[PDB]
Parts: sequence; C-alpha cells; structure tokens
Amino acid sequence: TTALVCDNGSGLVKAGFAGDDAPRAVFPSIVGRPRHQGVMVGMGQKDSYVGDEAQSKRGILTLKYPIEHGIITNWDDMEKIWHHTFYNELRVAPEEHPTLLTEAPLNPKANREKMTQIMFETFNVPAMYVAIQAVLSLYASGRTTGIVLDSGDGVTHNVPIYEGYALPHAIMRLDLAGRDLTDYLMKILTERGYSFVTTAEREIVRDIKEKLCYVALDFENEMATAASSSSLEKSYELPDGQVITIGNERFRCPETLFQPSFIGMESAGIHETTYNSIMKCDIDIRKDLYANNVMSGGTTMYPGIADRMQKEITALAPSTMKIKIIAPPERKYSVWIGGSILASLSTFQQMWITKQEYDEAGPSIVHRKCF
Amino acid sequence: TTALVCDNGSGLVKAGFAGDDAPRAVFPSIVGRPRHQGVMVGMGQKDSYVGDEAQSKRGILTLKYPIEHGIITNWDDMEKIWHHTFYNELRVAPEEHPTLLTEAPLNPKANREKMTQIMFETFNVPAMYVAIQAVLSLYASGRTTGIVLDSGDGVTHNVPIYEGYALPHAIMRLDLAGRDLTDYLMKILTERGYSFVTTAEREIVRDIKEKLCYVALDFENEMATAASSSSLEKSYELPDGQVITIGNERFRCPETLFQPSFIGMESAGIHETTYNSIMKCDIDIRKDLYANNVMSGGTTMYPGIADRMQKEITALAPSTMKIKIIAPPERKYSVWIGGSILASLSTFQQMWITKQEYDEAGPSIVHRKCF
Amino acid sequence: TTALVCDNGSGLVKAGFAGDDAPRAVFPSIVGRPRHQGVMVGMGQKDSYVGDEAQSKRGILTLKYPIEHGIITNWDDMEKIWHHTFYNELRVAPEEHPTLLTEAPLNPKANREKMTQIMFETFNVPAMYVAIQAVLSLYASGRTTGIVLDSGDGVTHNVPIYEGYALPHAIMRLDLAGRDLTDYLMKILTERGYSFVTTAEREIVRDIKEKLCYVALDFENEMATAASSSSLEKSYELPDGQVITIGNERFRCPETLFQPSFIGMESAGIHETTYNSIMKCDIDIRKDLYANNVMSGGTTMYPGIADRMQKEITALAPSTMKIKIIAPPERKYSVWIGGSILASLSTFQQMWITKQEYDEAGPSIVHRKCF
Ligand SMILES: Nc1ncnc2c1ncn2[C@@H]1O[C@H](COP(=O)(O)OP(=O)(O)O)[C@@H](O)[C@H]1O
Ligand SMILES: Nc1ncnc2c1ncn2[C@@H]1O[C@H](COP(=O)(O)OP(=O)(O)O)[C@@H](O)[C@H]1O
Ligand SMILES: Nc1ncnc2c1ncn2[C@@H]1O[C@H](COP(=O)(O)OP(=O)(O)O)[C@@H](O)[C@H]1O
Ligand SMILES: [Mg+2]
Ligand SMILES: [Mg+2]
Ligand SMILES: [Mg+2]
Repeated sequence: TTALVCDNGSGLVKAGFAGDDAPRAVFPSIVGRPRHQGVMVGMGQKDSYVGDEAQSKRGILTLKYPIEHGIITNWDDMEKIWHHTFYNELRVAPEEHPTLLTEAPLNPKANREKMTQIMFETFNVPAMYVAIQAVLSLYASGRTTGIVLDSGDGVTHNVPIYEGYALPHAIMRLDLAGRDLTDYLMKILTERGYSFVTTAEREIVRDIKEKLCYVALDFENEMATAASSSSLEKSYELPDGQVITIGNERFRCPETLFQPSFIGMESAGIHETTYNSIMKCDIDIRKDLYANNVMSGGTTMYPGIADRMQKEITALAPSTMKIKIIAPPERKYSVWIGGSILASLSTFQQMWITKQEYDEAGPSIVHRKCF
Repeated sequence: TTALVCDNGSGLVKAGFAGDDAPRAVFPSIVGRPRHQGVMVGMGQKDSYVGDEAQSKRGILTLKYPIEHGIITNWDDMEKIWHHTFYNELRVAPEEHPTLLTEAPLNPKANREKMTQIMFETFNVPAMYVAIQAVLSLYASGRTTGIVLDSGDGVTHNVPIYEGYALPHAIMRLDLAGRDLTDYLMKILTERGYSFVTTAEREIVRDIKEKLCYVALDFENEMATAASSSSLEKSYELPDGQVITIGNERFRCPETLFQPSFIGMESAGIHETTYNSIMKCDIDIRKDLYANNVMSGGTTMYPGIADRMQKEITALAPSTMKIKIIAPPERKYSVWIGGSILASLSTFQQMWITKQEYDEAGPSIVHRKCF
Repeated sequence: TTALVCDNGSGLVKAGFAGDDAPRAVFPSIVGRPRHQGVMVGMGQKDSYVGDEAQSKRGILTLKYPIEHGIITNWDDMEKIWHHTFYNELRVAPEEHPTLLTEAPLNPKANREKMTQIMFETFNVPAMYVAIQAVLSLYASGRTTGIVLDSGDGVTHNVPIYEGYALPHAIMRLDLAGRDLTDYLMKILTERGYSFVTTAEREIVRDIKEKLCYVALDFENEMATAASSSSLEKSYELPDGQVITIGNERFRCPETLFQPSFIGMESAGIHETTYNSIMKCDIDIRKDLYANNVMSGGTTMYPGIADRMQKEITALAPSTMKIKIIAPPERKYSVWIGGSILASLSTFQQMWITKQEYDEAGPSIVHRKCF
C-alpha cells in the first residue's frame, strides 16, 4: 500500500503520497463560518467552509485557525480539516493508507496523544507515526549532520543533529513566526492610515507581507536610506481597487525575527538562538554545525534572510570557523519532502504504530515509539 | 610463518609483523559508545566504536579505556580491541601467526593468565609469548647492560639489567604516567577559566599536553621567569575555533614526574626512584648502570627531560661517576622494536608457548615459561 | 571593631556581622533594568534595581545574574550589588569593618584577584579574607573531620577534610546546581502546556521548584506510582490567578542531581561523585569520612534527599562501613555561620590581609594568604 504524508502546519496543510517529490494538496488550514444571515433560499448554504472555499468566500465569513503556535486548540475544526484533506483533496480512504504526521518539538504530550486517538478511532487508519519537523527537513536536505532552523507560521525551532544523533538538551523553541509578523505588519500599517481589523483583512496583509517584505542586511542603514528618498517605496493593489504604498515597513516587519523586542518579547533573535543552540553542543561537533545551517519553512523565504543570518553568525562565531547557510529554493516543502522520504524507506516500515499496538497500549504508545 | 608483535599499552596499541622497523598499526586503545539517542534511520549506526573511528566521533560518544595503569579492567572491550587489531588493522588471520604480547612488571598474574586464555581460545593462536616491556626496550637499544626507565600512559617502571641478567629485587614500579599528567593538566587549566570535564575534552587536553608541555631544568627559576614576563606564554586553538593561552602550566604539568606530591602522592620522583633502583643492585655493577640509563615511552618525549634526569642523577650520584641518559628519537616505539627483534631471533623460537603445551598445562604455564 | 561576613552566592546574598547566629540581610543577587519605555513623568524612575526591589518590579524588568556558576561575569552589576549590601542592607561604612568573603573551590584566580582589588580600592576595606565555602560549612558543623557536599545555585562541590587537614587532590567540582534544575523544570513544564520564557517566569518556576519538588527514594517505583494514579499531583497558583497541576515533574526535576544525563551532561551523580572523592583519600581516613557526610546549601533542602544519598552511598560503600548523612535544618546558612565563627576566632585575626600588605604585594597576595 501507499503511505500518506500530512504536514499539518499552523498556516497551511501539506498532503500527498510517500515517494512523490511535491505534495499534491496545499491549502490553508482555516475554517470559516458565516457572520451574516442568509436571505435567499434555494441555494446551497453550508454552516462552515474549509480551505480554499473559505478563502474565496472570506468576505462573509469569520476565519479561525484551529492550530495556534503549533498546538491544536480547536479539535472539532481540526477534525473537519482532516476529513477535508482525506476526502475532498486526496480522494482516498484513510482506512487503507498509513499516514505520517508531523509536530514541532517541545509540544504538549496531549496534542500528539489526541492526534493518535483521532487517527486510530475517527478515521481507522491502519498505522500512523509522528515525526519531528526539523528531522524531516534534514532528511530532505540529504544530510545526517547539521542544525535545522525551521520557521513556519506558528513555531520557530532549532534542532542540532550530528551523525544522525540529536541533542535534545540543545533544542530551541520560540513562538515567533509568520503569524506574529503579519500581526506586527497590521499594527504598523496604521502609521500610513491603512486599517485592517478583520480576518479577511489579515489574509490580505499576509499576502502583502509575502509579496513585498524583505530582510535588510543593515537595518539602520536601510532605515536611513528609506528616510532619505523614495526608492524603497512600492505599491500594492487591494482587492477593491484601492492602492497602498509602503516604505520602511517592508523590512521593519521581518526585522522582528532578529529583534523580538519590537513585539514586546524578551527573547533573543533567531541568529543568537542558533548560536546558543550550537554552543550548548559538544565542542567537537560545533565546527560541523557551523557549516551545515539548514533553513526550512515559509518564514525563511524572505529575500536576503540567508545573508543576514550568515553575517550575524559570522559576527558571533570565531573568525577561524566557516559559516555556511543552506537555503534550498524548495525549503517551503522540506518537511513534507523529508516525511515522504522517511515513509518510503524500507528500514522505517518497522517503526509504524499499528492498530493492534495502540489497542494494547493506548494513546501513550506514541511517546514510546516516536521522538 | 611471520610472527605478530602487539604492544597493548594503556593509551595506544602498537601492532605489526616481526622483522619490521616500525609498527604498521598505531591507534588509540579506546572504546566509544553513543550517549545520545538516534533520530535518523537508514544510516549505519553501531553500538560501539574502536580506535580512530571513536576519536573521530568522540563528540557524541563516551570514551572508556579498557586498560588502566597497565592492568586490563574491561575484558569485553579488550577483546573488541584485539579483534579490531587482528582484522581491521592488520588484515591477518590470528590462527596462522604466533603473537608476542607485552606487559609491565609486577602486574597481577590473572591479567596475563586471562590474556593467554583469550589468545588460545577466542583467536586460536598457534603460539604466544608474554615479555616484560622494559627488557624489550633494552633489546631495541642494542644493549645487554643498563637500567631502563619506561614510562607510558599507565605505568612508569625501572628494570636494571646487567650482562643479560635482571635483578628482580631492584625492580621499581610507580602508577604515575601520562594519564595522570593529563588529569593534573585538566585540573590546573581551571585557574585560567578553561573547563574540560568530558572524555573528548580529556583527549583535547592530552593533545594540548603533547604539543605544549616541556620539562624545566630549574623549576623555581622557570616559575619566576613565568611570573616575570609573558615569554613562556603560548596559544592553542580549540577544535571549535576558541583560542586558549597557558603560561607556567606548560612546565608545571610534567613537573609531577619529579614532584609526585602535586597530585597527592607520597612516592618519590622518577630520578630518586632510578637512584634507589641503582643503589639496590650490587656495588660492582652500579658504575655500568650509571652510564646506561635508557628511557622509553611517550612520557619520556617531553623536551628537556633527559637533561633534567641527568642533572638530578648527577646531584644524587657520587661525583666520580659518569651519568649518561640515553634518549633515542624513536623511543616511543622501543618496546615494539625490541619485541620484533626478539621474535625475529632464531634462539627465541624454542621459547614460544604452543597450543599443545597450554592444553596440557592450562593458563598457569605462562608463569613458568615467561618472566 | 566588628567584622563583616558576606556569602556572595550565585543566587542569594548573605550578609551580617561576625558573632551573630544568622545573617541579617538575605536578598537575591539580581540586577534588573527596564525593558519598556516610561510614559509618566514626575515619579522616581531608576536605570537599575537590585535585590528585592528588582523582584517586586520584575514584571517590567529584565533580570540578570552577575554571578554564573560561582564565577563573577558582570563586575559592574557585582559592584552595584556590593554597594547595595554595604549601604542599603547593612547600613555600615565598609572602611571601618573587615569583611570576610567566600568562594567555591577550583575557581579562576582572576575572580578572587578582582574581588580583592575591588574591596581594597572601591570600598577601601581595612582588611579582607577569602575562604573556601565548604570549609566554613565544616566550621558551622562543629567538626574538624568530614567530607562536605555543598550545593547552592551555581556550584556543587565536595571537600574532604580530616583532622583539620584538607586533601586538595580529592576535591570535586560540578557545575550542576539549583539554576540548572530550574531550567530543566522550565523545559519539562512544557509537556503539560505551561510556558515560561522570561526571567520573571524563571523566578516563578524557581519558586514552584522550591515549594513542590522532592527527591524520590526509588525513581522507577515513583514513576510507576505517578503513572498509576493522581496521588502525587499537586496544584500551584500563579501570581495572575492561574492554577497549574504537576505530577511526576515534582521528583523528575531533582533527579538530575543523581542522573546528570537528563540535561545532557556526561558527569556522574552527586552520590558517585562523593564516593569517588572518598575513594581518592587515604585508606585510613575513609571510615571517618563515611560517617561524616555533611550537606549544606539550598539544593540540599529537597525533602528525602538525605535518605536517597544514604541509600546510594551504602549501595556503593562496603557493607561493614557505617554511612551517616548530616543534614542540619539550618544548612541553607551553614557557610555564613561558619564564616562568622571563623571571623570571631582570636587565632584567625592574624590571617587578615590588610591594606598595607596588599599595597606592598598587590592582588597576588590573596593566592598566598588564602586557600
Ligand atoms: N515568500 C514569502 N515571504 C515571506 N513569508 C512567507 C512567504 N511565503 C510564505 N510565507 C509565510 O510563511 C508561513 C507559512 O509557511 P509554512 O512553512 O507553510 O508554515 P506552516 O508549516 O506553519 O504551515 C506564513 O506565515 C506565510 O505568511
Ligand atoms: N610528545 C609528547 N609529549 C608528552 N607526552 C606524550 C608525547 N607523546 C605521547 N605522550 C604521552 O605518552 C602516552 C602514550 O605513550 P605510549 O608510550 O604509547 O604509552 P602506552 O604504551 O601506555 O600506550 C600518552 O599519555 C601521551 O599523552
Ligand atoms: N526548599 C528548597 N528546595 C529546593 N531548592 C531550594 C530550596 N530552597 C532554596 N533552594 C535552591 O537553592 C538555591 C539557593 O541556595 P543557596 O545555598 O542560597 O545558593 P547560593 O549560595 O548559590 O546563593 C536556589 O537555586 C534555590 O532555588
Ligand atoms: Mg511547518
Ligand atoms: Mg608502554
Ligand atoms: Mg553557596
């Protein structure tokens, strides 16, 4: 049989079949419900919308994310999204395909316990497995050694791995990702008179961020350049025809990744977090870690972020060390690619958690059989 | 057939074929096991590593020496190391080659009894012999008269030999060698803020000791010079790019050989030990012993140690006696060279302990046929 | 004149006058600076806060420890804390009172050199002395023989003393103490969905650890009991009214003292460390050392830790030896009590380092006149 790989991210859902190069279904992980009363009978009206249908009708819906900071908060909507993924997007029967799921490190245990329970009861999957997202990214990188910086919509985390061995004590996790940057961009757009308060407007600001934001090599010099002339100004057309122009907000929004104090957080930036994760490892592997910095996720797709990370790590690392940032063009799907590679391995087939084992042991078996 | 010579030291393993000038396989006598859990499947993961493979992966392994103070303490790891030496390093079948083994004097009898049993049962060697390390050094020196000071990683011992006759009552043994100096250097490096606590860091400190330590002709004058200026300061680059600077610790570490009280030991120094060994011999051979002081082993490779030993022995010996310290440049392999010379001798071929004799007599035959 | 005793620990500062039974000033060794911008003028706003004032306003401050692992890392904040201790807490003039300072063994020399320089220049103290913390604990125990296990917030160390004589070669030091346990508890609280990332939240987790953690006599049996029922579960009320419940984390956090591998460290536990320290001493004093195990410091205040240590040492020691763990109820201030006792001794008054001697010799005199 063919195995299923499902990367349930905070923002997007990636699904497909093991052995493929790219996921087949990529749709937003949103559930939308009407906030206005219907007046016209005879047309199909649903109580909820999932995914692209929710995005298309977002003008009359309230959009709610069931996953927040890599933690599932609404299990009803999560089950709806899983049903949608299994039936309307993949056109498969979950009872005939083992499914591989992903999760961020340092997550609550009940999250994966309930994921296993839902998989084994609601959908009757013959076997399932929960992997750590950064490990899959390293699988997709074709490497057994390196520190992975995976930053998506909810969670930014660091996992150092050397010769296939992970160092759990050096694992870093920070709840600062694309959604926080979108909210900060919404906050800072009010300085030019642009107001976005609803969820659909949040989806518009997210699109603006995806299409106009970039990371500046030097923040203060970029600010001076923006305050000096209008070369950095760009225009964006709203869906109603309105045109907005933004200046320094293009690079101020992703600067929060390196200066978390912009949103009131006391934590250090991603570069200092990676440096601290490297320094917590054994001294004999830091040289290999310095040259194998792997970035994955949507939040790593900002233009010029790899150069900024390389500059900061070089400024933090000793001069004799060689710093190399690895940013493949397809890093937005590295987790799914690595999951498919893992599920397509012959040696992995003995690591599946089957229905009989779950019945014998209960939901607690996921802690034993999964890292 | 060709005979095998194996010098199983506390720190290093020297192996080769009788008749050669240098051993062919020289690798550390360490067994390393992972102390972290693997996360990446599909790659070759072994439960243990032996030798250079353990040194290369020491960042994720715990390193254990199976031989401590010239005494085998872990026979499982010792058998693993012997298997590695026989198969992966020499590429020979032990059933077709007589092997010559080495041992420090005044060792427990069970050590060589179990060595003989392992050789005759696990590897089915046709014949084996156990020699005293210091005698072999005298063989490699091309001498039949002299007192040998052999100091390796575990044991420092003195064996006076005159005209091919040894004096067992004058044999000295002291459990103070390179490993103790490495531990003392680790202890004293904390005075400059440098912390090394793990086994891999111990291997780093051992390398630092090998590359930066030297013996001072006058300890107090050297201390005053070090406290006066920075001429004695030198820098070392850690594997992660960090740079450390050490001053008086360069000559304080090997000073423990002459002042054992630095590590809390009540025994006398190597010079006084050699003088006492000489004085316990007959008065008519002391003149020949004074001029034939032979040094062998890695711990005798410190710069300026021969001059210090000569000065101390001259200060202890009568003025009319002539003191000459013999420190060949290749004394790190003198034991192996002498073992090969002994195994290449025609008259020695009748001294082998064969399988039939061991079967008739048992492990106790090594006490009768070996000194 | 009256002598001052100041135990500058990693976590807390203990100060008072020689001859007293308890220190008069006990406040946290923290310096806090605002991380938000002020908006209301006319009120007293300070650039930094020290001690209890920093604890009270920790919601708008970033808290930094100037002492890390018994080593002073921020001398500006350390000088601020010393000024606070001298003036706002003790209400004394440092120029009129000799001060006694404490330090952990195997510390960098520059630490105490700079401590002496600051005492003799910034505060113009007429005389000062630096003692080893564990020796003072033995003074407070009313003993001249015994091995002291002192574990505070930064350093856990062992010092064996027999008949007033210390054995430096058997002194153990391990950088695993209450702060590491607090960080591990912060890491493991994420399994139940509780997130603490800021310094103030670290102070909250430290309080939770102090009020709810205990050492289990049998770790595996305790884990089975916790996984079987809810008898071990307890509740804690957060300062904002939130209530959290923890189960096995109560005894998993202090288990790191006996299993350092939980935080990725390769070192052995405190029981094995004490056993190795005892075994490195002379065979004729081990019997007296076995019956005089003295514990001091905040990290020794966990319920049931003395019984666990006694069980482990009995399992390691020979059956005919008698193991007695000495855990006085006031061991959180044993270092300060012993310092006051030492400073109140007539024979000690000739061991003070005076201003004239420091001027003649410089900062290097502390190495000669202090152990
Ligand atoms: N080109 C881009 N530039 C900046 N941010 C992007 C880009 N593409 C996607 N993102 C952001 O990355 C996040 C989604 O990436 P993804 O790795 O799919 O997250 P998740 O795994 O949580 O679904 C969103 O916050 C999105 O706004
Ligand atoms: N150049 C050197 N200077 C100082 N010590 C050395 C040097 N080379 C080797 N050593 C020490 O000698 C010991 C190993 O020497 P060796 O004679 O091979 O010992 P063994 O026979 O016990 O293996 C190690 O402790 C090593 O640190
Ligand atoms: N009742 C308790 N249980 C567990 N840990 C405690 C308790 N009381 C204090 N501690 C811990 O001990 C440390 C402080 O003790 P102390 O001996 O004063 O350390 P220091 O000398 O480094 O200031 C802190 O980590 C604190 O959390
Ligand atoms: Mg993701
Ligand atoms: Mg040797
Ligand atoms: Mg203390």
